[PDB]
Formats: sequence, structure tokens, C-alpha cells
Amino acid sequence: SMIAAYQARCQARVDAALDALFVAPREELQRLYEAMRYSVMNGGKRVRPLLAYAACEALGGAPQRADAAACAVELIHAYSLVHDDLPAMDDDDLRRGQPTTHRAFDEATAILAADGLQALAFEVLADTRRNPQEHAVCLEMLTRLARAAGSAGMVGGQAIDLGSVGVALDQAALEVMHRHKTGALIEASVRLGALASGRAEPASLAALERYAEAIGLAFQVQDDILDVPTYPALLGLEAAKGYALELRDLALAALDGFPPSADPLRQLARYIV
Amino acid sequence: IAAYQARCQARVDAALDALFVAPREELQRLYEAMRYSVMNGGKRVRPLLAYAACEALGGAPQRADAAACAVELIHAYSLVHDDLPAMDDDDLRRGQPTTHRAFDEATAILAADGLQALAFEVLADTRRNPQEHAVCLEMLTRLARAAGSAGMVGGQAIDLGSLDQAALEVMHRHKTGALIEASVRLGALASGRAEPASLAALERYAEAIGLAFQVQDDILDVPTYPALLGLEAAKGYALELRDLALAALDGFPPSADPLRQLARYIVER
Ligand SMILES: CCCCCN(C)CCC(O)(P(=O)(O)O)P(=O)(O)O
Ligand SMILES: CCCCCN(C)CCC(O)(P(=O)(O)O)P(=O)(O)O
Ligand SMILES: CCCCCN(C)CCC(O)(P(=O)(O)O)P(=O)(O)O
Ligand SMILES: CCCCCN(C)CCC(O)(P(=O)(O)O)P(=O)(O)O
Ligand SMILES: CCCCCN(C)CCC(O)(P(=O)(O)O)P(=O)(O)O
Ligand SMILES: [Mg+2]
Ligand SMILES: [Mg+2]
Ligand SMILES: [Mg+2]
Ligand SMILES: [Mg+2]
Ligand SMILES: [Mg+2]
Ligand SMILES: [Mg+2]
Ligand SMILES: [Mg+2]
Ligand SMILES: [Mg+2]
Ligand SMILES: [Mg+2]
Repeated sequence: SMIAAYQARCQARVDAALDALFVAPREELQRLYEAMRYSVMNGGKRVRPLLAYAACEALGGAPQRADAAACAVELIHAYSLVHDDLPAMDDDDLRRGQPTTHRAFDEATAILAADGLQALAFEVLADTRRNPQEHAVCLEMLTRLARAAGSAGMVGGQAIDLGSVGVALDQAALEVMHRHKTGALIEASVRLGALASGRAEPASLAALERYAEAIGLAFQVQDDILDVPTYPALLGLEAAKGYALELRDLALAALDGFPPSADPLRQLARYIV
Repeated sequence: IAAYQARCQARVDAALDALFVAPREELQRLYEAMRYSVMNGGKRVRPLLAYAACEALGGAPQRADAAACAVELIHAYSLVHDDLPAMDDDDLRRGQPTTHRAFDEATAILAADGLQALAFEVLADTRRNPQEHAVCLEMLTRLARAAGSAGMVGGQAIDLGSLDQAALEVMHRHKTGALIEASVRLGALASGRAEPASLAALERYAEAIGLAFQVQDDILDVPTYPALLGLEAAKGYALELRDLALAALDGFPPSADPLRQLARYIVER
């Protein structure tokens, strides 16, 4: 499809940029940097960089402008996975059939590698060579990423998730959890791409945020459907399917008035379901 | 400078205290862990440095509030992770349960991850850190490079990956030097009066004191400086480091006295 090709292009672009980020400054840091590289260069689909690139092109921006945004979101994503896999959390030996970072290396090294990837995400956005936007915009990007990645966003989601082991969640609570744990970063990816366009305005940003909210949930509902507290458990399988379609429609409706260059976002919304 | 310290401490604690309000109820416990990890009665050396660097260059100290917060937030998150079972495995810090004991291990990992996000948030926030934009960006750049795999986190890995004196110093310069230097650099930037020669002088200062802390702590506890150099020679080196710090400040005006007093204080403990 058009979306499969767009994804492959986004993936190649962000991987080339990311690949350059993992050279140890000196020899004693080689293994730390190898763990960082292992944690990022893992053949991931790069959905968050796709969203950044696509939001940028949806507002008329050349996609290379969003390279730093794309790297930063993926660096936050990657660090999150390394921490999530740790024995204190999900305790997973494998991710996509490969040894998790703490399994490949060791637990200390994985914690640190990921800590350094979070630093690096902020580094790339603050770096005016790598992220050559107007200064006020670089700062806004950093602000939005920090709020999305932190205790009010993604890390908060993780805490909500750990804090409801034992509790039977209803749909509202499930959605609170999801909106933090994954929504915040998906929204930031769209917001930061849009900012990288050089043409953001408040109406277009707010529309793109409605898009991001809808697709972020649509991802979760559809994943649950395909794995068949989950959406099908709550609603039954057919009604979950209906809801996935309702979310796709909300996303497409949010893009009303956008030009043909927003097609990749429209295509993705449909693809998800 | 015990009184200057206590003032820096009260200033930064007031600003930090305001950062730990959970946006909603489901996040209360996370935010409590964050607070517990920061509001721990720490001496706030890094904020003292940021404030004092700012004043050394003629800047009113409140201009450095965000820098002070950011460096302390990085410092605090680093302690939580350093205390974990996979690293130093400490049950206590300053006689109190470590965050992973008071709460739980996942919560401690997460609380600290959110402190690191928050440090960058505070510097990028033009209300809390109201400098010129290019200066905000430069502060963020320097903190990110200092906190990350090329600085502080690198130092942790070097330590775990381990010694002659050169190698000990490589380790220290990453593990603690990078963040001490960033604290001084960020305060200096917050002054609005930074210039390259002064920034370079202040960096020499920070390099010297960072090491002076480590040398003197090893001396007092008697791969340590006394083991490596001999006890009396380590004492000599501590003085040498203090003098390098004071020399780096030669030609700064009287408002740099707090930095001078700290250099002496370190080696007089
Ligand atoms: C540490 C913050 C992570 C926030 C959510 N991540 C996407 C976690 C990764 C997951 O999607 P994954 O299935 O483990 O990949 P989880 O089910 O554990 O939530
Ligand atoms: C080895 C293949 C395992 C399953 C692969 N996907 C389900 C992983 C995607 C995820 O991590 P996510 O939480 O769905 O986004 P999941 O939890 O569904 O697994
Ligand atoms: C990422 C970790 C960087 C932290 C560097 N030090 C401040 C850690 C704390 C120590 O000083 P502490 O004595 O545990 O407080 P350490 O001796 O373990 O280095
Ligand atoms: C295996 C340790 C080699 C690194 C240097 N030290 C001896 C570690 C011990 C410390 O971190 P600790 O706080 O005493 O555990 P120190 O502050 O003495 O450096
Ligand atoms: C780099 C600033 C040093 C400030 C003094 N330290 C807190 C003294 C205590 C130590 O030596 P200790 O291992 O706690 O005894 P640390 O490793 O924490 O530095
Ligand atoms: Mg998980
Ligand atoms: Mg998991
Ligand atoms: Mg999962
Ligand atoms: Mg320790
Ligand atoms: Mg340690
Ligand atoms: Mg200590
Ligand atoms: Mg020491
Ligand atoms: Mg120690
Ligand atoms: Mg010791």
C-alpha cells in the first residue's frame, strides 16, 4: 500500500539518523553505547517517527525538518521498553523474539543505557544543528516531549498500570491508563512533527491532537482484538470491533479541511483497523 | 559558607517543593515517591554551585532557580537508580529507607525516570526558566550532555566496568564532575553575563572542586586517593586542587567570594 511504502521510507530515514548517535566518546564507554545501540536499533516499525514525519508533511513541511523530532520520540519509546522489560516490572526475557537489553547485557547496564537514551532524546531536540527550528519552537518541542514522557504522561501511565494489578478496571479507567501510558507519547509525536513543519497554528495543532487521541486508542483496541482487562473482555469482541471503526472515523473527521499531503495520516488511521 | 548554603538550600527547596503535585488522583503515589526521593533534607551542593556561579557573574540568584532545580532533579534521580539492587543495593540513604524500600522497586525506577523528564521540563519552561531562548537551549544542551551517557550515566558505567590514578580520575570526572561542571555552567548562563573567558574560568574552577570533594572524602574515610598516592601526599593534592580552584577565579570580583569560600571549605572539612 501507500502506507506500507510511507512507513518503509520513514523507517529508513529515522534509522539512518539514529544509527549515528551511538559512538562511544571513549573506550571505557563502549559497552554502555553498545547497549544503547542494541536497545534502539532493534528493527522496530518506527510508528512514532512515522507520525512525526506525517504530521510535518500534513502541514506542508518537508519531512527532513522532523528528523530530530522523529529521533527524540523513538529514543523515549526505546528507553521506555528497556525499563518496562526489567525484573522489577514486566520481567521479560524476550522482545520480538530477541533477548531484552537486561538479558543481553545485565540489569545495571540496561537501566543506565536507557537513562542515557532519555537524556539523548532531550539532547537532540535542544541541539540547533540537529533540530534547526526557531528557538521558541525548539523549546516548545522540548516542553511537550518532557511533559509527555514524564510522570504526567508516559511514566505516569506505567505507574497507573502497576497500581491496578488486583483492581478490576472498567472501560473509563482502562482508557485513563492507556491515554497516559501510550497516548501521551503518540500525541507528542504528532505535535512535534507539526511543530517541525514551520507552519503550525493553533487550529491545525488542535485538529492534529484530536487525530492523535483517536488513533492512539484505535491502536490499543485493535491490538486487543487481534490478541483474542482488554477491550473485547469488556465489550465483547463484536462491539470492540465497532469501537475500533468509531475511532478510525473520529481520526478521519479530525482531518477535515487538511490538504492532500495529510493523506498519509488518513491512510494510517484506516490501516490500524 | 554554612549560612550561604542554608540559604541556597531554602531557596531551591521552596521551588522544588512546588513540582510534586500529582495532576490527578491515579498519579498520587508516583508523585509521593518523587517527592520522597527529592525532599530528603539533602545539602543541595549543586544548587549552591548554580546560585553562586550566577552571582559570581553579577546575576541575581533567583535567575538561577530553574538551573538549581534541574541539577538537583538530575542528582536526585541518579541516587534512586544508584541505590537499586542491580547497582549499589542500599537499604538506607541518610538513615532513611531508600525509595525502592519505602515504595517498591518499579515505583522507584519510574519516579526517578520522571524526575529526569522533569529536570528538562523545568529548563525548557520559559516561565520557570525565563532566560533568552538561546540561553535556555544552551542550558538544556549542557545538562543533557552532562547527565547522559557521555557524562554522569557514563561515569556510572565506567565505575561498574572497573585502577591507577588516571583511571580513577576519568571515572570521577564523568560520574560526578560532569554534573558539578554543568551546575556551575548553568548558573553562569542564568546570569545573563556569561562570556567565553569567564565560562572557561568557571569550568576550571568546577573541575578542581569536583576532584577536591573526592580526594578529601577519601582522606576523611581514612582504589582511594590515599591508597594510590599515600595519605600525606593525598592531603597535599587536596590543597593543590583548592588552589587551582582559587586561581581559576583570579580577577573575578567580590561576588565570586562564595565560590572561593566553598573551595576552601571542601578541603578544610
Ligand atoms: C516505561 C513506560 C512504557 C509505557 C508503555 N510501553 C509502551 C510499554 C510496552 C508494552 O506495550 P509491551 O507489550 O511490553 O511492549 P506494555 O504491555 O508492557 O505496556
Ligand atoms: C513474539 C510476538 C509477541 C507479540 C508481539 N506483539 C503482540 C507485541 C506488541 C505489544 O508489545 P503492545 O502492547 O500491543 O503495543 P503487545 O503487548 O501487544 O505484544
Ligand atoms: C547515575 C549515577 C550517578 C551518581 C553518582 N554518585 C552521586 C552516586 C552516589 C554516591 O555518591 P553514594 O555514596 O551512593 O551516595 P556513589 O558513591 O555510589 O557514586
Ligand atoms: C566497586 C567500587 C569501585 C568504585 C569506587 N568506590 C570504592 C565505590 C564505593 C562508593 O561508591 P560507596 O558509597 O562507599 O559505596 P565510594 O563513595 O566510596 O566511591
Ligand atoms: C561530589 C560532591 C561530594 C559531596 C560529599 N558526598 C556527599 C560525601 C559522601 C560520600 O563520599 P559517601 O560514599 O556517601 O560516604 P559520596 O560518595 O556520597 O560522595
Ligand atoms: Mg508493561
Ligand atoms: Mg511490557
Ligand atoms: Mg503489551
Ligand atoms: Mg551509591
Ligand atoms: Mg554508586
Ligand atoms: Mg553518598
Ligand atoms: Mg567519593
Ligand atoms: Mg559513595
Ligand atoms: Mg566508600
